[PDB]
Amino acid sequence: SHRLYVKGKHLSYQRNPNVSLIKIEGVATPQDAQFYLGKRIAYVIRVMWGKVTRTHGNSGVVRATFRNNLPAKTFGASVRIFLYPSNI
Amino acid sequence: IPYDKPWYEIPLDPQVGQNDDVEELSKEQIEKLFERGKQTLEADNQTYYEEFTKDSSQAKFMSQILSDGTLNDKISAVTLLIQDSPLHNTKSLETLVSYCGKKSRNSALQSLNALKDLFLNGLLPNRKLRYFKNQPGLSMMLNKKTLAIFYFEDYLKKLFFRVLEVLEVLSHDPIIHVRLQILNHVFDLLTNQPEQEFNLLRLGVNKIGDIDSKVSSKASYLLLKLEQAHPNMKSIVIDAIVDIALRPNADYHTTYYSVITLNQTILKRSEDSVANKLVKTYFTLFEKFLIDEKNSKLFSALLTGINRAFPFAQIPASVYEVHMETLFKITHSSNFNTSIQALVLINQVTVKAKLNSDRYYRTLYESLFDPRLVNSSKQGIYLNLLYKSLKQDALNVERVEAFVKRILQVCSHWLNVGTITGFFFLLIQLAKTVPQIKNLLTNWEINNFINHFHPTVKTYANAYVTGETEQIAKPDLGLFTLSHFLDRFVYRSAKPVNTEDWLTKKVEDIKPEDKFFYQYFTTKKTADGK
Amino acid sequence: QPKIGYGSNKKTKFLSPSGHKTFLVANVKDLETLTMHTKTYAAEIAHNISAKNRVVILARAKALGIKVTNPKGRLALE
Amino acid sequence: VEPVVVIDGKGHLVGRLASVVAKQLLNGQKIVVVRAEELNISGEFFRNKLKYHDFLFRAPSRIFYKALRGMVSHKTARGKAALERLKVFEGIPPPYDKKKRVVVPQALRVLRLKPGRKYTTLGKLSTSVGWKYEDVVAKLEAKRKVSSAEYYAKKRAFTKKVASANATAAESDVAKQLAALGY
RNA sequence: CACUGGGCCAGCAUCAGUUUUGGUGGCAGGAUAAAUCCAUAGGAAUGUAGCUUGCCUCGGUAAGUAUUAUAGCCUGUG
RNA sequence: GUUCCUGCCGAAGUAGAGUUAAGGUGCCGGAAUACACGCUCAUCAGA
Ligand SMILES: [Mg+2]
Ligand SMILES: [Mg+2]
Ligand SMILES: [Mg+2]
Ligand SMILES: [Mg+2]
Ligand SMILES: [Mg+2]
Ligand SMILES: [Mg+2]
Ligand SMILES: [Mg+2]
Repeated sequence: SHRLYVKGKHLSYQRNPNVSLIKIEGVATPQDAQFYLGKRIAYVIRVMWGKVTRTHGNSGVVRATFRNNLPAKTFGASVRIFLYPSNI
Repeated sequence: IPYDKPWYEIPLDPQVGQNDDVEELSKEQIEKLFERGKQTLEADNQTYYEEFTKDSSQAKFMSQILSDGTLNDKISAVTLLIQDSPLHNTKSLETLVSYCGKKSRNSALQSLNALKDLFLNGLLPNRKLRYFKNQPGLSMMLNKKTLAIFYFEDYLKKLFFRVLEVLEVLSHDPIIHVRLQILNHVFDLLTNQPEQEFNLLRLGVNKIGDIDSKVSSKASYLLLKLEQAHPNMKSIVIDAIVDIALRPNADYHTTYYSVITLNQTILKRSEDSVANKLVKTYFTLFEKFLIDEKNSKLFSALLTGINRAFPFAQIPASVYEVHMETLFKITHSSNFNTSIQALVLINQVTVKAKLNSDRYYRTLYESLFDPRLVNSSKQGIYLNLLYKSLKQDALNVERVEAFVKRILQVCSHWLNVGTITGFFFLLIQLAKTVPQIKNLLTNWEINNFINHFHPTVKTYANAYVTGETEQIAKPDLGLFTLSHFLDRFVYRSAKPVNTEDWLTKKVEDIKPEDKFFYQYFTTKKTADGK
Repeated sequence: QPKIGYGSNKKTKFLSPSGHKTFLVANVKDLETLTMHTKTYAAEIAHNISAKNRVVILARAKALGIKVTNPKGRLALE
Repeated sequence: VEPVVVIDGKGHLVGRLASVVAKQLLNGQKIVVVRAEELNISGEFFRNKLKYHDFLFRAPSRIFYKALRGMVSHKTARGKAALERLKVFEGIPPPYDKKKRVVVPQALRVLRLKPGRKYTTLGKLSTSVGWKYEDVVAKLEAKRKVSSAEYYAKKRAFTKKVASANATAAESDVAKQLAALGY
């Protein structure tokens, strides 16, 4: 294995196509999600890059902003969240 | 009466089943039994309804729908009330028929669709319905249970008849959609149930003469489907169609669509009576209308029908002889599509009657120079007719050679490739039956076709000259046509040319039509096979 | 729904994506009014000009170094 | 957490199970439903009967499919995709008969519906509305239960073997030294 | 072929505005918190320690005084 | 009957970020199928 990231699901838009809601595995609380803020998101061949902005709700869903908005057909699509830029 | 079983399958009294020699009950005796059958029907079925009302959850929730619900919800609730116990709930059956009769087209259609589903769920018998006076074993000794059943059968027959009335009034509705839906329901009932088949067929075939061409076409299609589903009613359907086409007030639209429908019927080698009906009907209509553009189409259809039915028809040849001159009058008519079929009929009659046939061959040799033939869609029928005629005339070597020469003359100035390949294939085959035709190549036009732009035409001509016939499939119309060439040439047919790999295809195996494609692909490499 | 809040910024208003304000031109004399304002303005030949005049306007515009918004119009299609 | 999740239909409510499954499908998870004939609905038998009627597909699986499609925006591209992701079956057809099947606690009837409240079994409803296959499925289910009893015996033997193996690993040193040191 | 300056893009650093989220430091007030803790006399029961009586499965059982004893507790109160 | 588009004054706006009222947190739909109490499932249950 060579995985240095966690593959997460893209849920939906903020309801605003600019903001996207990302569900990340093993994150039940906003406190757990606070770690992932600022990390780079990559939807994968072509790749679109973005970043995690802030938490969303009590379930651990987070907000995300990409350089170009997702096409809205990727709700439930697999998305990667890397560890850099690390704050630890 | 039990509710767990369809009320036809409920066992009747035994006395019904061995009483065929019973004296004819007087009308009063039938009336009293009919009344006694009635009172027993609106008897305990009420007690069943009283038992139904005991379930307060069931009664209240449905009564709310039957009182306050929408029309769709009420239609559903009434339909179920009939499915659960059709015999007991005459009130809901009457209610359902009452929705069919309103002024609201959408709801009336919905209610009638619900009734159609109820009828076509097997609720109606495999057999037809019987009136109370016509029931078997109708006697004074019959029990209340069977007597109520017979009364309900009479009531349901009247129900079906009033439903047919509602169909008839709605079938003439101005809105095209309403008429089409009513037609669909009528033909569904006619196909799947036997009750009032004559009246249902009468309405359906009556809609052939509808003002709207769409309704007429739908009726014709549904009638042809009905014939295919039940070949045995083919004679009845044909008789019904004849009953309208021959009316004094038939109207050109109605008779035209009726002749189309009769033409599209299918005939078998044991149906001489039906074919003998159809040929006589066509001739009667032909004399009716002969005695122009609108006329040309009707004559085209009538000639098509007579040609279709001339095989399978055991009619004396003298009948056709009466119209023979008239048929020739068509051959010089304005619409060449009529002349093709007229020539077909003339050839068939001449062959079967063994007439001298010089005049027919004269008219064919003439019609080869008809300019309208070049732009005629029916060139394939003309090709087949030419082949059959020339095959039948093998003895007159000079005449057939003259046709071959003129055929090539006409072909030199045509644009339709499929027709030209057709003539070349015919000439190749006529050479086999008549080898003396090859003498013309040794004793001039063929040089042009050898230099024809179309590769397939060139290959056919080369084969005819060389005599190499084994590599020729019979040319098929719809192939070599321009739209087909575009479909290949755009490389996207999908029931593609690029998908097949042309690097490895045997050169002789490759059809002449696609040779240029092959070259490009074997030059392109790259996206040769995808 | 249109309203004033949608109004575009003044510095960017009336600007093509090339960054040149479009100015209608009828003849050479009107072209020459845009001699130095090549950065700020680009010429646009009017619809009613004949083909013979358009080539002259294009030649003079090239000499002046002024961008033409619709060249090859009525000398080519689209 | 798995490529595919097999959910048993027994003892579940149609609405809650359908909502949960629809939510999972919209997130891309693939779910297949089996043994839907024995699904449950709250209320009385008549009320559900007339509800399915005023709708009037007779099979229980189709009723569940409608209930779930009511959640998803099927007319959109996304809803259609969620719908092909779904699978529904009456009884367990192959090959899922050889795979263990999870339970959704949120839709369980035992945890949701209060004792002494009328409910309805979807199989009875489907049979009453005209689904003439409840009989064949029951015999297949009985055979499946016999096979499952055999599998349970095999699993008990496997658990005994696992206990023996765990005992064997216990008397090895390296694991004990590792646990004391860390982890 | 090598280096350097401009422009586009991606990242980082150091700043500015706006807010969001933590961790942690210092200080004032209260009845200078009130508790607790250690003291502390008096009092009680949800009555310990024991004694006594009846009967006793020969170790537990039943309740009369019993205010601390082989448990503890509440008030005043430093 | 209505009265091209935009703006303005007045009885009785566009975009980004954050906060918040009214509301809402089963799914469509963004938010706990969170907690803690008292109730009620009625043939008019109750949205
Ligand atoms: Mg113009
Ligand atoms: Mg800052
Ligand atoms: Mg302090
Ligand atoms: Mg202090
Ligand atoms: Mg104290
Ligand atoms: Mg003190
Ligand atoms: Mg704002």
